[PDB]
Amino acid sequence: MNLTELKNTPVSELITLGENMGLENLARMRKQDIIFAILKQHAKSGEDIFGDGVLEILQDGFGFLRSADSSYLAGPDDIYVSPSQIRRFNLRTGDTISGKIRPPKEGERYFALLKVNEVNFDKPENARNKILFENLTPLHANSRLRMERGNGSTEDLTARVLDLASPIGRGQRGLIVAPPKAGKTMLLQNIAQSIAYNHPDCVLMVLLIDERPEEVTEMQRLVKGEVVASTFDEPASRHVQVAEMVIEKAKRLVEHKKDVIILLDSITRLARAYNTVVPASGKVLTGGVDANALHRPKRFFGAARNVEEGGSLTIIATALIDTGSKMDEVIYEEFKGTGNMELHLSRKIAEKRVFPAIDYNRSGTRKEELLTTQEELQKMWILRKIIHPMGEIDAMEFLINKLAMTKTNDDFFEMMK
Amino acid sequence: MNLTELKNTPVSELITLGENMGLENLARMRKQDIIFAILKQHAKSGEDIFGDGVLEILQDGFGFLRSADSSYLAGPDDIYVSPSQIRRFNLRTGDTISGKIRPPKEGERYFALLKVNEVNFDKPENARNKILFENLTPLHANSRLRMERGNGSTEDLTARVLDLASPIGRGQRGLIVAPPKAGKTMLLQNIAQSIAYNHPDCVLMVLLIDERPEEVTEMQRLVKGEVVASTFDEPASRHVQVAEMVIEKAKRLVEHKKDVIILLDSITRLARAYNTVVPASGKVLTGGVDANALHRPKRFFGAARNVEEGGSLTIIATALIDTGSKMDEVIYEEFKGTGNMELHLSRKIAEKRVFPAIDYNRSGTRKEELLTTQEELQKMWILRKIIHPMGEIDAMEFLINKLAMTKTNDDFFEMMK
Amino acid sequence: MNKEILAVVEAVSNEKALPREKIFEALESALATATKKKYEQEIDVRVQIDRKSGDFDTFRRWLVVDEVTQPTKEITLEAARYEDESLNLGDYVEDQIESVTFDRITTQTAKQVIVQKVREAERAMVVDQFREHEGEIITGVVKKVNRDNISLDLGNNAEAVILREDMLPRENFRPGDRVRGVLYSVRPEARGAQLFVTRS
Amino acid sequence: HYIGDLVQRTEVELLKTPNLGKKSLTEIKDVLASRGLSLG
Amino acid sequence: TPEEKLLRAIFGEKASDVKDSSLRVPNGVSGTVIDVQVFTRDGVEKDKRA
RNA sequence: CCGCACCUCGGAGAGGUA
Repeated sequence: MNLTELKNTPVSELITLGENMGLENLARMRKQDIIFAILKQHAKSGEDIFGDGVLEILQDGFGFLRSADSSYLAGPDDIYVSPSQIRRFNLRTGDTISGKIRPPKEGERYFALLKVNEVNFDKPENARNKILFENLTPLHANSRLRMERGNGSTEDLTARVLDLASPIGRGQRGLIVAPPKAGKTMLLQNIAQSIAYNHPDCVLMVLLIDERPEEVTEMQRLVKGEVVASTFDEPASRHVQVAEMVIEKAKRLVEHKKDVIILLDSITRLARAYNTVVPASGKVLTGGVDANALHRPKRFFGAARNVEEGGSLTIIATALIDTGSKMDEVIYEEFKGTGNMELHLSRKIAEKRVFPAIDYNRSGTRKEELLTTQEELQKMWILRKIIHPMGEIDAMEFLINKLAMTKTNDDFFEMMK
Repeated sequence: MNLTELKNTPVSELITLGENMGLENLARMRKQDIIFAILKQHAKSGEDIFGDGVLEILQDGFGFLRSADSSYLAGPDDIYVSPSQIRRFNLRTGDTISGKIRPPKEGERYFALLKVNEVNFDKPENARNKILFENLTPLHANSRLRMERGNGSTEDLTARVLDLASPIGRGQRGLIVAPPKAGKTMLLQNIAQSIAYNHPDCVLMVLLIDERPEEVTEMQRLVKGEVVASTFDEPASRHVQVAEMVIEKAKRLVEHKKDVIILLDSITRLARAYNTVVPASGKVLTGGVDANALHRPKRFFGAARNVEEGGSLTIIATALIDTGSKMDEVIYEEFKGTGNMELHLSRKIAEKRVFPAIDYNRSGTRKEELLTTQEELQKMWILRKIIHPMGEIDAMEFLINKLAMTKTNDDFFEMMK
Repeated sequence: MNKEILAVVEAVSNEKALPREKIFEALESALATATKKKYEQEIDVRVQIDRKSGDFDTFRRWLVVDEVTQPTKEITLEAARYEDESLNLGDYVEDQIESVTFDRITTQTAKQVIVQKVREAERAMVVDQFREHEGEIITGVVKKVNRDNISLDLGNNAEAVILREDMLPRENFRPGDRVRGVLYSVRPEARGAQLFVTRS
Repeated sequence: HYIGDLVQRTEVELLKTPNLGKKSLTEIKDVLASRGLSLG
Repeated sequence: TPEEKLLRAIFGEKASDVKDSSLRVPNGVSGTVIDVQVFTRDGVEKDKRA
């Protein structure tokens, strides 16, 4: 009787089960109260109760096992983790803990954890003895993540243009610079779909912080993966906590030799949240940015790196420019000198309804020879030297007319010769 | 029993030693705690422990011996230096202290210094009587540091072009002005390799500040020397502290008649860090720079000079221009009128994959007759008069075609006449 | 982090009353006095805090001396032997740090110390203004008659003292009498400097 | 083990050994401030 | 001085001339507390024990 | 705690005990 399985069932089936068990009227009771009552009734018979969740250690020492479907929102009905077990098993924030639980006794408000059975969806013996992420030797992007579908679909044109302009690999740290109303949503959805289709082994993560609830419920019902979000109706502390939980889970997965790909579309929103929640230091920089406000997002961005011992962490954030606020401009100018990949989008091309409106001239990738072969690099260099003299709109039209003739870029490369 | 020897050992051997000694489980423990427990168990027998590190005197009076492997960062295993020991030997920040140490006893948290054995890689008797760096008579560069190796490798072309454009000597103070994506990393690596090969007596120090971790791990595993780095994940205060530690160590080494060379590609980043960590004074100049923000980097830059009594302090830094931020432009315009050597690089030539893309016309060296002979100066003047009429790309192509004819510059100069 | 004292040292300061260092010195002296008055047979306890986020720690110190006088605050040279006897006589700072004891009632004497140091800073400002407008013979009223020293009064929160050696050997002063004297130097007396006046 | 053996020797003699720590010396000083033990 | 009360109102730190007037137990008498009652005037906010 | 935004410690009455 897992907690997640009981939380995923609809309210109707829960009310039906509660009426069959013979409890009080559950129609006017909350779903969480129904779950609590049915867990008490099931434990009264003598059966054991099991649960799971990601650990969220508080400042006082203890922590809880939050759920992913609620963006790790603080709730009164979760698995309490005593500091004793934390000191015993050396648990940290982000460790996925699964084990036996029990209903709280009189005077308690949370489910107590007795014994942990599975750590990070793996054996506890392999999770206790491990090399920390701070000790992993970083490296440049070595493996290639080919975003091209190859099925000849019209949606694959965006992935083809992306692979021709900025090849992305495992451990890449890129930036998607674009003005508002450029098409970042559809482009990010296409990137997520291509990652889920071509690279299913990669752990795709979408973190939409401080966005509209309609866009959140659209993203959750469109892509095949995990979508942890935090709308603007929640305070900035919620955003900070969600980002911390996500980066801790990503670090734990990378330590467990997993290829995590994080698509962030709120780096500017996260920086604003950090600048809002930071105490008044007394020194304000140009644009209303605090001195210690850019530390946390810059570290979150730099966390992405390629691991030689195993696994990789790829983070492709999306920047916001020309938003009318000088603070966002200062944030973009500061974060520009940090990454090594910029995917610019042109508003002039977007106004002509030419999607995708990708600035091919200003795009590029540093050390691209480590992700492409010699002949592929030579062909890309020749294509750039031929395209550069033409204008942005003309270059995009030429590229679309050339890619529309065939399905794969290999045929275009063979015909160019 | 040395601190650095036990610190350089891998985790496996330390865990094995701890398990053989019969202590608590060392698998779920940090390396520092393992070393601490091993040192405690070894001192309980009665043997002496030794350590080393550069001294960092705090404002309260006490000091700490920071380690080199941690890039001079505050760690739990730092060696506590009481103010009494500083008053006995008249110690200062930067003085390397290699001597007998003891583990922290009951109530203590840092290793204590019992007896100092070596000061600045020399006897304390020779260090107690020394001439300060401020007393050394400054002079122009006299000893020539020929970057050209003479072996004939294709990497030596950059050093040859640098020697033919702007010769560098002991204590030279120059700036490598280059826009982003100009090829500063490869040029700095080539300079470091040439210095290591031709002049192995010159202490090479590659100080990285606010750089990428991939570039850091690439630099560390490529050059043969000491590499002190501080990625952007650290705040500006840590950057300033690391820069101060490095410059104090360099000054204390130069005071012992040593040839120290610092390759810091962070002059603009260091200026930004100083402007960020400086308290607000209410007077902001053009570019968002405080009136006293540039004083510290100006003095750091001007500290480089040639010493006639012995030793030299060479600082070759790379600058950034056309970065889209007017602050960097103001910083470059202020730092241009301070030094006596400017190495400008062209982005137009760099886009054509023509290396080295060095602005030969704008380059030059003040008082270059003290590092080159009369005939060499005449040949350089003739080369300048021949190159000046041609365009930048044309001059680069001419120089490449001329250097491809021979292996060394001497044969080229002999055949030109 | 102790946000309570942080907000105070950040807000109340910067108004020429707290120079960001004398305020911290007064606060640590007040905490030391509170800890001294807390214990019964344990005197001479000090505390040093010179950081915003960094909290304060109470490290009770002993007086390094080769004698046994004041056995409650005296230590021997064998404790300094760990530092190879570098701790010369006359300087007393070394010991293990102990448990700190903070309380809201300790602010009573802390506020008194703070306002006393503010009055001392205002006295220093009056001294500076007097130096800015010095160069004339002044008159003052004596308050007390101590051994080899007297006092002067100019009611602008100012005060002055005259050394007895500089005065006439026959003339003895009494409170309420006006005294003519030109000041020439201010020696840094303990707990605030005082304007020294001389007649000879 | 007993306090009498430690009180038989002066605090200077106890401080002349590396077996004693900073916390132990502070506790001994706090115990001796009450004039109950460690009085030479 | 009316400036010190402004500082007392700026921070939550207590500062006043505190005199002890607590209810103590008379000499000789003893016992075990079996009941405690608290009566508060209208308008005044109640405390934790009340 | 004064203003957010980068060009060259008492009196009366009632009851009781010896």
